[PDB]
Amino acid sequence: KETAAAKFERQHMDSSTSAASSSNYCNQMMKSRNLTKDRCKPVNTFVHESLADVQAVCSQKNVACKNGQTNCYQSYSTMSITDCRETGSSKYPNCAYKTTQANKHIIVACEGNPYVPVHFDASV
Ligand SMILES: [Pt+2]
Ligand SMILES: [Pt+2]
Repeated sequence: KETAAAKFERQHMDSSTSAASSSNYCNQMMKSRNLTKDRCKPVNTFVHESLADVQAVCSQKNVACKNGQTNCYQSYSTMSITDCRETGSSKYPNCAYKTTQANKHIIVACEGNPYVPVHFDASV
């Protein structure tokens, strides 16, 4: 089975580029990462940074997670993310997404050894 670490990389890591190429980015990436397969995943953030820079967040500012757990970390620096958000008119199997590009702090949940992102909590 896929590790929580490996699932975080499939869902949230796009080291290819450094930002959204067009506004078809989400429609292609949500597809290529198997996020439109069972259902249309409604909201998903891709981080356009190196694995090393996103994993280092786990040594940065310790914060509460949305669920009340305290294994969350806020990045000290802003990071290049694409927010992917299903349109109101999107219907499975033809999933449609709005692509928003931004530079923001990420909050991730970390666990295991090595201590690495397992959950994308939010961008701030
Ligand atoms: Pt800031
Ligand atoms: Pt988890």
